Amino acid sequence: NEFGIFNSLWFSLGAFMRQGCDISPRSLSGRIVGGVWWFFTLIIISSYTANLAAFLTVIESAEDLSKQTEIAYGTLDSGSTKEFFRRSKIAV
Amino acid sequence: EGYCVDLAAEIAKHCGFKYKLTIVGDGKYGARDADTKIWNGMVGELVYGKADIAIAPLTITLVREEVIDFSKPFMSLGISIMIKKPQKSKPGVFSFLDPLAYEIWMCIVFAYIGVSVVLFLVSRFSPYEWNEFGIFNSLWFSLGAFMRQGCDISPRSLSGRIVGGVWWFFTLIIISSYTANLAAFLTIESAEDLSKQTEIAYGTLDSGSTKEFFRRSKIAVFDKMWTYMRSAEPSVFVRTTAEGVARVRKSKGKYAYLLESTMNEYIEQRKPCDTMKVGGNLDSKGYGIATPKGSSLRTPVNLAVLKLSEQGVLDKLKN
Amino acid sequence: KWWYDKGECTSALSLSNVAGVFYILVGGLGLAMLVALIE
Amino acid sequence: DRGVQMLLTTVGAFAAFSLMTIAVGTDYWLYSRGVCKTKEEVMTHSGLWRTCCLEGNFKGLCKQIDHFPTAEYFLRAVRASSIFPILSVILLFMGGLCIAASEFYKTRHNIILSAGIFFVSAGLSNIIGIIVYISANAGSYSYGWSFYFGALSFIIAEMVGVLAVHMFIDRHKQLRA
Ligand SMILES: CCCCCCCC/C=C/CCCCCCCC(=O)OC[C@H](O)CO
Ligand SMILES: CCCCCCCC/C=C\CCCCCCCC(=O)OC[C@H](O)CO
Ligand SMILES: CCCCCCCCCCCCCCCC(=O)O
Repeated sequence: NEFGIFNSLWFSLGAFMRQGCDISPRSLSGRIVGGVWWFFTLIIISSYTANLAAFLTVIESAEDLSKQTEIAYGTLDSGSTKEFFRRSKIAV
Repeated sequence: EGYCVDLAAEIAKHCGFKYKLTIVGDGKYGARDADTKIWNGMVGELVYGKADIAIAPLTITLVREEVIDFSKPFMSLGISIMIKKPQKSKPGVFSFLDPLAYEIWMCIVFAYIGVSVVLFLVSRFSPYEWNEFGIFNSLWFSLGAFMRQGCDISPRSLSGRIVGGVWWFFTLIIISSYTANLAAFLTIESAEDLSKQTEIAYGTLDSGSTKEFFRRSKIAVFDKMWTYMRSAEPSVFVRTTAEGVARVRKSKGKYAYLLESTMNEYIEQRKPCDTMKVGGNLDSKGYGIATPKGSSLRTPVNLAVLKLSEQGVLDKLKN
Repeated sequence: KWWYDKGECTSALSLSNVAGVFYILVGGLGLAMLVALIE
Repeated sequence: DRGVQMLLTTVGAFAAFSLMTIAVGTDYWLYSRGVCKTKEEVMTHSGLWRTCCLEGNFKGLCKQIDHFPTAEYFLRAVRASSIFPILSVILLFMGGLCIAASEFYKTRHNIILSAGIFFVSAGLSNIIGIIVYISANAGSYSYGWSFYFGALSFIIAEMVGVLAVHMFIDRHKQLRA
């Protein structure tokens, strides 16, 4: 068995990148591990491609205003807006 | 107790009448029975003299005003759509097995077993061929081809290569169809929206100004909604707003209720807080205090409504 | 009134959409066995 | 061991044959909604040949499926005449005969290969049969226990097939030894 730790990491990487085999696990136990990794790779990689194909096809609230100052804000120096603010009983 | 109980007390004070609140027997607002021509609901109680006044969310309509007397509007409103807040059912744990149907998955297993066995048979049965494809190695070859995860060994005989070839073709077609469907599997805001569909059930109060609005609407969208609704199943017509609302809630958004904006706004502020008002007001109408046609109380109720309007009694009762 | 006011008028791939590939597969499994037995 | 192989093969033959025969006979392939008997919409057992009725006014009345109500004609024919499910039973029977005749007229060693071929072919026939059934039905529903019996017959038949070929291989190895 050539499946030392380094060759195991290489085998796994290659499988996720859908690339070459070289070594392929040869025991029942190793083949169970290999099979589930293969299944995982297929579902995950297919989902990446499909979703990319969708991604390639198709300050906010008053609380926000109050909570920041980078985006300054004001009213007409004389207006009904300035007056509501001056008299609002709402904390925000 | 409530808006209209508080409104009745103030109405009585300003109209100048003593009063007794009574709940309309049939629990309806008022429509001219399609058939018997008899007015039902609160309108009927006034028309047939069972009640002297209707302090209720009764919409001022011509046919209503022709059979009862109405004060000025104490509330302006319009039919509205109540929807159960979406909350799309979360993806299933095993939702990745969705792009293909259950039977396809079953037969993919059956075909895997078939292909593996036949590769073993054709590869090792002949005594004139004596690693190579035993049963375990053949199952491994087949799995590898389907998961497109490369081949460590490949058939060398003509027989084995036919099996391998058809399995490769099968794999390509089946796998590509999964990727694709997954793509597609991963690719109402008004009365007009409701009208151009039917899937989301939607209806009016079984008997009142709302059902009559649609039976009489000259607006294409509302007539379109009406065409559907009178025929919508289950009967999208409801006895009370709450019934349409509960219809809305219990449907997980599959029922939109055409209750009046006033009712919609109220229910939106009620637990379980699972509903939301969508769409514009479907009409520019108002509620009036109603009395029997030609009743003496009509004039007091018109005057009191204006007093409670200039005071904001009705508006305070709203808030 | 009488013409239009009273008007009365993604999914998983099913086995039916892929049955052909199954037929080819099983047919091919058949031929392989024939070739082998003839040899 | 060699004496165990034949036992497993023989008992599996009987098992696969019985399961497939029960399935072809019984009526519990697809529990769906329909008519129990009529010249209105209740659950029905609905097997390969006859549809019956679970729950209903004539709960128990079973009528014959009106399979026939070019490509559809042909598929509808292949379905109505269950040539593929039936052929599976026939082949599995022939395979059992061959296994049995491995005793009398022994040392032939080609009776055993024939048995393997028949069992593998029975499996392939069953899968074509399943595909035809599912494809036809389609133009809620749940598959009954006879459908799943059919399926188990396929799996057992393939396994008996692998064992048969394995035995043939061993025979010729010992003969070459
Ligand atoms: C040399 C080694 C041998 C290995 C060989 C392995 C076979 C690989 C290919 C299989 C698919 C080929 C069959 C394609 C069937 C075509 C169907 C057809 O003709 O379509 C009908 C009609 O056109 C529509 O209505
Ligand atoms: C010879 C070597 C043997 C190698 C063996 C390793 C290969 C494993 C591959 C895939 C496993 C996928 C498992 C599929 C499980 C899904 C079942 C499931 O969840 O279905 C229930 C469904 O959700 C109800 O609605
Ligand atoms: C060669 C092996 C390929 C991998 C096979 C994947 C196994 C799929 C198992 C069937 C899952 C069925 C999911 C649908 C269930 C349902 O909706 O009832």
